[PDB]
Parts: sequence; C-alpha cells; structure tokens
Amino acid sequence: GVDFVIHYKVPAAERDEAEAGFVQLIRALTTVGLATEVRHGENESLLVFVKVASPDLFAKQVYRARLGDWLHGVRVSAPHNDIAQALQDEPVVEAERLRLIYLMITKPHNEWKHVESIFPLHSHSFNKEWIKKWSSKYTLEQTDIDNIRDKFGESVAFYFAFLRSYFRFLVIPSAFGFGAWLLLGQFSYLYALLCGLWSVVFFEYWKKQEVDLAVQWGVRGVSSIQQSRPEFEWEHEAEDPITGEPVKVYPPMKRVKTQLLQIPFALACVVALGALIVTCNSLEVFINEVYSGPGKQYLGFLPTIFLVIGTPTISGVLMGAAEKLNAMENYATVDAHDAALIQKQFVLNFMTSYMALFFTAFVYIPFGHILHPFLNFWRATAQTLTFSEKELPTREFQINPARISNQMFYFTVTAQIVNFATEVVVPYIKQQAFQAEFLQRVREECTLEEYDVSGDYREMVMQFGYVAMFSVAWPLAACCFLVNNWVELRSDALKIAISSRRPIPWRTDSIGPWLTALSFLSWLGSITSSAIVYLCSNASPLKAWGLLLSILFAEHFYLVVQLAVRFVLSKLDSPGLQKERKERFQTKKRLLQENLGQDAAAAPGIEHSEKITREALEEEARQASIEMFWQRQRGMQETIEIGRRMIEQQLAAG
Amino acid sequence: GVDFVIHYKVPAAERDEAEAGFVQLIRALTTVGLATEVRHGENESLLVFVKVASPDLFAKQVYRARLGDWLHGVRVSAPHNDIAQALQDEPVVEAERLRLIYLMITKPHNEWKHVESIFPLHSHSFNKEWIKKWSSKYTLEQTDIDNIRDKFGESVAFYFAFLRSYFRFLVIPSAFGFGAWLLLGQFSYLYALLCGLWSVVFFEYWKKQEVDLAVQWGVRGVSSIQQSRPEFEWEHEAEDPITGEPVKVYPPMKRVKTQLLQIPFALACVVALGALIVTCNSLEVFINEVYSGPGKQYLGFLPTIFLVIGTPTISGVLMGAAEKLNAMENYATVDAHDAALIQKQFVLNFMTSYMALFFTAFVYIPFGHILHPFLNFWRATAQTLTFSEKELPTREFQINPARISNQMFYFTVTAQIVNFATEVVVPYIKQQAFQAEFLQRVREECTLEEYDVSGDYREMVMQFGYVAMFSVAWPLAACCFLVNNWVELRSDALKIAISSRRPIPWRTDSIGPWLTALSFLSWLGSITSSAIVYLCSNASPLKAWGLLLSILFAEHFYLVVQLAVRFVLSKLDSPGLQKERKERFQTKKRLLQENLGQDAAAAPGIEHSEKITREALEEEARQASIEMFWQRQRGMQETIEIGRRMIEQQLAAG
Ligand SMILES: [Ca+2]
Ligand SMILES: [Ca+2]
Ligand SMILES: [Ca+2]
Ligand SMILES: [Ca+2]
Repeated sequence: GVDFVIHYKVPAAERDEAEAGFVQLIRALTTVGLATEVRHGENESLLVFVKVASPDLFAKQVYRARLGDWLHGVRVSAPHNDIAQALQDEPVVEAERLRLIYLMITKPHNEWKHVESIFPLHSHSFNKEWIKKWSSKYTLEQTDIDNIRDKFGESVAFYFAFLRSYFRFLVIPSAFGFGAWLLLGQFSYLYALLCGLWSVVFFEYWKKQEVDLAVQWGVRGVSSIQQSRPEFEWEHEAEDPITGEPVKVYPPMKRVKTQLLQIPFALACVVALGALIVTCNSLEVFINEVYSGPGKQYLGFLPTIFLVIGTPTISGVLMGAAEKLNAMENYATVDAHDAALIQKQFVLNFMTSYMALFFTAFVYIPFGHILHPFLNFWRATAQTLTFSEKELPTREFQINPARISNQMFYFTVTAQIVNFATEVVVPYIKQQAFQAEFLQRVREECTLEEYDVSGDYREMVMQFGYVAMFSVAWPLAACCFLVNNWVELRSDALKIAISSRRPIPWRTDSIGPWLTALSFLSWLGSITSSAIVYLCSNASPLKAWGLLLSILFAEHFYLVVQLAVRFVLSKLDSPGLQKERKERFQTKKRLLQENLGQDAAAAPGIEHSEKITREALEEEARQASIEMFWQRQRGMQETIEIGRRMIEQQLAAG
Repeated sequence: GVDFVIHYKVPAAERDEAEAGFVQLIRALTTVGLATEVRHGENESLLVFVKVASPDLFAKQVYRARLGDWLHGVRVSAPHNDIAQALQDEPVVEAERLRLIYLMITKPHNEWKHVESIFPLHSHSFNKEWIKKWSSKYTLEQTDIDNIRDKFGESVAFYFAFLRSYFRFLVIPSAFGFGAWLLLGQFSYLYALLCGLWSVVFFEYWKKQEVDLAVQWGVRGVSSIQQSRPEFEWEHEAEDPITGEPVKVYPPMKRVKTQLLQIPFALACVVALGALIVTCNSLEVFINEVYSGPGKQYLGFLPTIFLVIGTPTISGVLMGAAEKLNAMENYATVDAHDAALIQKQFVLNFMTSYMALFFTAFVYIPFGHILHPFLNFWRATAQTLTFSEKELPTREFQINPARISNQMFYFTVTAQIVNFATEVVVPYIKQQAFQAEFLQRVREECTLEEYDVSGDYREMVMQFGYVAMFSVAWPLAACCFLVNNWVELRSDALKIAISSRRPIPWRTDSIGPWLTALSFLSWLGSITSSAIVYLCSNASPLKAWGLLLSILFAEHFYLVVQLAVRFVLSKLDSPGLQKERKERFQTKKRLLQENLGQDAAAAPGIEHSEKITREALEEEARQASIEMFWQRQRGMQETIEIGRRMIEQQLAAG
C-alpha cells in the first residue's frame, strides 16, 4: 500500500518563461498566503504541492464552516459547545477537509491564467479494500455509501446511493417481466400496467430518500450556498431577503424569457438527430430487407458507419448552440449552470437512444407501407453508385416483426457488453499504451481526466427509459439491466480508482436534473407502452379510437397511480424531516427553559377563587371612584342558589 | 349603538329539575374554577353569562399561548422579551381573546350533558360600519380582511380573502368571455383554451396567497395543533417524534384502507342522484318537446317538483352513509373530521349542480336519438295516469340546441337571483315571523344558528365549476358571476351580522378541502370544455378520433400550462416564506453573537506565515523525538528558487 503526504496538487503549464515565470511567481505568492507549498517539477510542468500546515488554524476554519452551514439553515443544530477541538466528536471528514481546503485555493484567492488543473491524490490503501469489499458482497449497505461520501463527497456518493436503490427496485420489474415473458407473452396489456405502477413507486420512493439522505449527510439546501459564477451577469445590487448580505440581483423573469428558447432548440435537436437516424434506418431496411446483391455483409456495416460519424457531428453542432444558450440564461451558481446544460443535452441523449425503436414500434411494424418512398430513394441512389447501368436486384419489401425483438436484445445485452469494454477496458488500454515514486505516481495521476458523475448518471437514466417505454416489447429487459447494474456498481467503483483521478469533493442534496428526466420518461413510458401494445399486437388497426382510448386509459392510470402513491407516502413517517423537527424543537425548548427557569408548557385551583373574587372587587372599587353594565352576583354559591330558586320558579308557571 | 359587557354565553336546557338542577350545579361548579358567572334566566332556559375576571391572570395565559404557538413552530419568533404586559405592543386581539377563553371553557373543563350552545355576542357598533364601509367601497383592500380576522377569526377571514381574490381574478374570464361572445361566438375552441389557462393561474396563485396569509396572521401549520377529537379511537400510546409528549397513535395505513370505501360510495352517489336527475330531465323533455296536451304549464312544474322532493331524500340517505363512513375513518382532530365530511358531500354537490348540463351537452344535443326509449316510457306512463283509454296527443321529438343556452342562463342569472332571496330574505322573513334590553338581545341572538363558512364556500366553489367546465357554451357566464360576487361580499357580510350569531373564533391556514375541489373542477373542465366544443359545434361527429384528439390536446394543454405556471411562480419571491426565513436567521445569528462575542462569519496574512513555519517545526520536533514521508523545503522563497532553478534546467534538455 503506497502512502501519500499531500493535500492538493497544482500544475502550472510551461510555455514561455515570460508568462510562465509570472504564473509561478504570483501563484506561489498567493498560496503561501495561507497554505504551504513544495514544488517539484516533472513532465514538462512544475507541480505545486499544497497542504495545510497549522492544524490549529485549520480546525479554526473547519469549525467556522460548521457554523456557516448552520447559519443558513443547512445544518440543523448549532455547534453550541464553542469548544473547537472537542467538537471533533464529530470528526473532520476527509471529504470535508479536502473540500474546505479546495475552497481556500479556489475561492477569491485564485481563478490563474491557464493553470492546468487542481486535484487531490487517491488513496490506494482505501481503493484496494473498496473494490475488494464490494466484489465479495452480494448486497451493498448504507454504511458503504457513507464511506464513499467520506472520501470522495456527496456528489459522488449520491450516484452510488441512486444506483443501489435503482438496482433493488429493478428486481420487481425483473420478476413480473420474466413472468410476462414466461406466461403472458409479448405486447401484454398487463405488463404495461405493472410497469407504470412500478415507475411511479420507485421514483416517488427515491424522492423521499433524497430528503433523508440530505439530512443524514447534512447537505439539505446546499444548492443555495455554493459560490456564484464569475461570469454571472447582474444589473443591480440589493440585500438578501434572508441574510441581509449584499447580493447581486438578476431579474428572474428575464431569465424565464430567455429560457423559452429551449423550445425551438429542442425541436431543432429532435429534427436534426431524428432525420439522421430515420435515414440510417432506411438504409438498414433497404440493404437487408430489399436485398441489393452481393457484398451485403460488407454493405450491412455502411449504415452503421453513418451513425458513428453523423451522431457526434450533428449533435456536436447542436451542443454549441446548447452551450451558447446556456450562458445566455445566465445562472448565478455553478451548480445551476451545469445542471441546465445537462437538461439541454438530454434531448440529444433521448434521440440517440430511442429514435431507432420509435421508428420500429410506430412506423415500421404497425404500418411500414409508408417506407416505400424511402426505399425507392435508396433504389435509385444505389443504381448511381453502382456505375453499371443494370438495375440492382430487388425483392418485395416484407415487414419483419422480429425487428423490435432484435433491437431490444442489442440495447439490453450486446450494447451493455460493449459498454463494459468501452467504459473500463478502453481507458485501461490507454494506460497500457502510456506504459521519487510519489512524484511518478503524481505525474501519471495528473494525466487522468477528472471523474464525471454525469456520464454514469445518464447511463442509468437512459437505461430506465428502456424499461419505462420499450420494455413492453421485451419484458426480459429488466432482467438484463438488473444483472448489468450489479456489475455497474463494481465497475464504476473500479474506474474511479484507476481510470480517473480523484474528483473534488462537491455537495448536492439531490441527483438534480435527472429527477425531471426520470419523471418525463416514466410519463412518456405510460403512453409509449400502451400505444405499442395496441399497434404491435397485430382485426384492422383503427387508429381513430383504438389507439387513443388505449392511451387515454393508460396515461390516466399513470396519473391516478401517481396521486395514490404520493398520498400513501405522504402519510408515512420521514426520518430526515423528523430528525430535523425534533432537534429544532429541543433547541426551541431549551432556550425557553433558560429564560423562564424550567417552567415550560399549572391550574389555579378553586381555593384561589378567593383571589378571583378580590380582583373582581378592585374593578368595582375603581369604578366606584369614578348603569346596568356592572351587575355581578359575586360568590360561587350565591349564583347557584339564585338559579336554583329560579328552577322551581319556572315550573310554577306551568 | 348598543353595547355589551359579556365574553361568553352558556344556556342550559330545562327539562326536568332532577337533571336540569344537576346540570346547573356542576356547570357552575366548574366555570367558577377560572371564570366569573352571572346567571339570568330567560326564554325557558337559564343563561350563564361568562367572562374573565382577572386581567393579570388572563394576560398571563394569553402570553403562555403566544409561547405555545412558537414552541411548535406555528409562531416564527419567540416572545423573548418576557414582559407579559409590554408584549401587548402586539395587543390581544378580540378574536385571540374570545378564542382562548372559549378554549378554557371547552378544553377538558367541559363537554356537559346537553348544553344548548356556547357562543359570543355580536358587536353592533362594529357590524354597522362593517356593512357601511363595504357598501360605499367599490374595491375592498387587505386591511378590511385583517379587521374581519380580528373580530371573528381566521376561519371566517379566509373565506372573504378567497372570495375577494376570486372576484378580481373573475374579471379576466369576463373580459375574453364577453369578447368571445361578441366576436368568436358559441363553442369556441379558443375561449376553452383561455379558460383552462386562467383556471390554472388563479388556482396556483391562490395557493401561493394562502402561505403568505398564514404567515401574516401567524397560523401557519395550526391544523396540527388543535385539540384532538374525544371519540378518536386509538390502539396504543407513544411519544411525539417532535414534542416528546405522550400522543395517542392510530395506524395511518389502517385509515387509508378504510378510506378506500369512498370509491364505491362516490359511485353510489353518482348513480343515485344521477338516475334521479336524468329521470326528471326525461320528464322535462317529454312534457315540453313531446307536447302531451293541455295543462302543459301546470304539468311543466311537475318534473321540477320531483327534484325538490327527491334531492334531499336521495342525498339525505347517502349522507347517512357518508357520516357513517366518516366516523369509521377515525380522524384525530376536529379539523380533519369535518374537512373529510365536506369532501364526501362534494360528490353530492357536483351531481346536483352539473348533471343537468352533462345530460344536455353530451346526451341531448350531440345525440338525442338515445332519448327515444326514455320518451316512450313516459308515453305509456302518461296514458295510464290519464285514466282515459285514448292516446295522449304526440308530436315528433325535435332536438333544441337552445336548451344548453337556457339552462346556462338560469344557473348564471335566475338561480343567482333566487339565491339572494334564499340566503338573505328568507332568514330575514324568519326574523319578522318571530316578531333588560341586553337580555332580550341575548335571547334573540341565542336562537340564530351558528354561521357556517362551508355553505358560503361551496356556493363559490360550485360556481367556479360552471366557469371551468360549462362556460364555453355561455361565455357571458363569468360576467354574471363577477357581478354576483361583488354583491356576494356585501351580502354574506350582512347575513353574518344579522342573520346568524357570532361564530367561535377558529383558526386554519387554508380553505382546506375546497383546494382539491377547485383542482378537480379545473382539470375536468379542460376535458369538459373541449369535448363540449367538438360535440356541440354541429360533417358527421366522428366520436372515434374526433372527440378523443380534442380531449388529448386540451387536457395536455392544461397539464403543460400547469407546469409552466408553477415554474414561473416558483421563481417569484414569496413574502410569507421570506418573512419566516429572515426572522429565523437573525434569531440564529443573535445567539451566535452572544456566545462568541460579535465575531460572526479574518484572513491570517502573509506575515503570520512565520507562525505557519513555527507550527511546521513542532511536528518535526515531535517526529524527531520519535522515511521519505516527511520531506519539506520550508520557507516561502526557498521553494520558489528551487522551482525557478528547475525552469531553466528543463529547457536545457530540449
Ligand atoms: Ca457499464
Ligand atoms: Ca456507469
Ligand atoms: Ca348569494
Ligand atoms: Ca354566500
């Protein structure tokens, strides 16, 4: 087990001594302002190792951070004891340390004229047992995730918390999915109902989990605390309606107006990628279904090649517009800026993942006769490329309903197998291609790209869409994903350790933009599943009422289930909110105790009716010192006897 | 202006001296436990006037109540000053006084073997200017509503707060409703779109208002504070997860199972009243459209009579099942119990308000040929009643599309005119029928029924449904309601003063069950409006895709609008939440100030790098007292020069 003695590493690129010298000078000038530097130069770049020296001054600032999170209400309970050191009964976590030091570096104390990067070093002692403990376990448990938060941060931890919860919830659709395949058969208007029910439950259950996880880890509402973006544009300056501190304001409704440009942008993405995919599918159909002579196996790869080149090209242009629109929307914090860029990308992600299936489930199988003009276009086009005047050999276009079965097999099996290779082996091959001791490790680590949690998130989010929308045509899909995900926990944990550098500890109280992404796929999957069932069942397909009634019920079945699930979950206890409420209440009570001396809420008693009587006297006396208004038959019994006399009096009349 | 000197009045029924005497004795025995009694007997019943004597002991308990609402988090800020009397800078409000005294009476200190009632007396001085100030104003303002809360309570105030907000929001559909009638015409697939958009906006905006209103009046979350029901059934006893006090527990999921019986109950209500209304409508059609000889004007009233007798009879039985089911569901607090009974009643309310229109807009006009079997039933039935063997004269059933126009005129104009008479004149006639001074006023007041806010709520809630659902066939409906509501504010205020006794001051943070009622009518009104437009437009009516596509778009238009409106309103500032957050933060900060002496959050400075250096020494010294691990080139410049030497060193290789 190799050890480390450094907190952070900062490499400064060396181009020309004029600017590179200036870079090294003032960078050093600033770091020593609060932190120690040892600078050994390797791999053509000087490496500025930075760690916190004084632990007394550091524990003084970590404690100040604990207080800060409390003051804005992120942290439920004040660190009231005021003993900075004995408050390490809740010790400084490695993630908490690395984050706060990274703050000191990357607060307004730096960012510095093209510094290559800033990153902490891994812990091989920890990384070894990590992949070991998880490869021995069949089932992970919350303590493991808490450990992940401790070394890496909540941003990384939440993914594994999500992946884990999604894995176990993925057991259920694997059950009645296998059951639907075994008994009910394909295109079941029953598996579809169970699918929507499940998607609602898992999602609504996960949202409840994020709250509890935020409370346990103490990051609830951390989204509205992080440093604002440098390139955030502000018109004027006012006071924070909560803190009272000077905050820079930008009209929220003016941002809303700019965000309306996502509607034509999304349409631009659906058209661009959509046309690209529907075209390559038309080639796929023409060369396979419509023969076209020898070399078919060679030609079979041709439409696939168009996808490989076209997808990054077409979407690459669209992303430039996405990145451009993103800045225009002008987000205050870095958290919101990247979360919105992901939402913009999701439209591209949706197209490049499902449009092949939409083409099959709504155009190919249920109709297909509308593909004839597309086929003829390739007929004449193939004739020109042939150079020979003779027509290419042709056979009748025959609709194959097994197309939806083969494509689904790829997405659930083959594409997941080439995934394991691309996500792990290809970066591992890259390392093999590259092929004191600390410094050598430092250089090798310095290469590796920063771990992007977004990449791992969509892989599972897009996969969920396959279940929610198109698994009704392949009910064994949940089973394939369930197996992959068990490996996915291990595999993703493995690539963080060796295929990527240690990411900066970063905090969030949710999976973020992926929530709405999941919510959309689940809803669309209620329409998608039922419509597919009706159309791909294969009586004449009366699109008029037949398709629409099927969608009407299943979509409304989804909506009713949603209200039902939320209602039930709303009457269940939530530890995260309850943990908050109990602490807040005791804090409220203790203050009450202190001021009013442990008399916190007796009854006066009847004997004190004498003091009531004496007080009633005093009003009379003051009034006397000063007509029907002040009439009183004082005394307890005196009023009783009068009424009693009235009792027999009133019966006398009768 | 007649004055009053009493806080509360308690009449004890006088049947037989044996029990009535016992009633008067111990009731007096208990009241004097904390409150004064003067007992004058009138109208065959003894009247026990009750008011608080000691103002020092009363201000001691009002202050204890201010603290209680704080402790559970209802009240944002502690009454920290601890001066009970100088905290009357926020004075005891008449509603606050009357409520707290009513608590002392009606806490576990009473309820008492058939006491007739418990109620405060009106304030004629206040009631006079009330109806005066509002009958002079064209526009009410928030200060007026605040005054209503002060004298009557939040329960009463919220209605007028809702009615006022609903009145001004009702201006908008009156505008493009008049515009649709003036220009676009009936059954406009554009007014319908504007209708759904408005319903979403008004509703979502009002929900935002309730939060701010709750904060302003300091009743936010008061629903979970009020006394539990006596007949609440509990299995075991545990600790409150917040307070830690012994609370009685009843399994929430067991209540959910019982609440599932609302589904067959609702169906039972729709069938019972529905069959009753669809039948009376069949008579209405037969005697008018299908002639049936002389006496038609006399016979015309006959189907109306069936409604008058049948509705309270049929729904009266259904309510017995509702009241029965309500108790089975076993609600902890009185607040939740009555709110669920209202929800059950709403199904009956919906039927008795719209089924006549549904019959017209979906059965009569667009089809009508399915009414022939219903007509023949009345044909033979009328023949038997005639006693003469000769057939009743008959003419061809002709569908009249003006039916939907006449019914809508009634609901918007005529029914609102007979409303003013029924809601105000009829109780006033009752008073005229009935036809010291305080005591006489007391007796007369003692008769009057307690004001029920529920009655006034549904009148506006059911009215809203006419707009959301059926106003597309009569776009001038919003105009009729707009006028009525201006009067409704005045009229309802007038009947509270003279037609009903003063209600017990009661607190709530929302309109309650009516929220979901409004939410349902708005959604169903998106389906209802569009379906009516397509069906009642009058090409052949292709129900298959024509009806369903129309519903698909308009419902999804509603759903998209909802997400749009919520999104926009979520990025708007909310005073009620912000008022809460700012106070909480300052409270948080001040405690911080006190313990750590106004050092609440500087930078160390470079010169202190000397203390950094000395601390770095000490670790070395301890290590010395105890291989590559501890290597340091200490000093700021020493590290700079080494790296600098490396700079020219690395270029030498190149
Ligand atoms: Ca993978
Ligand atoms: Ca992954
Ligand atoms: Ca009225
Ligand atoms: Ca009313």
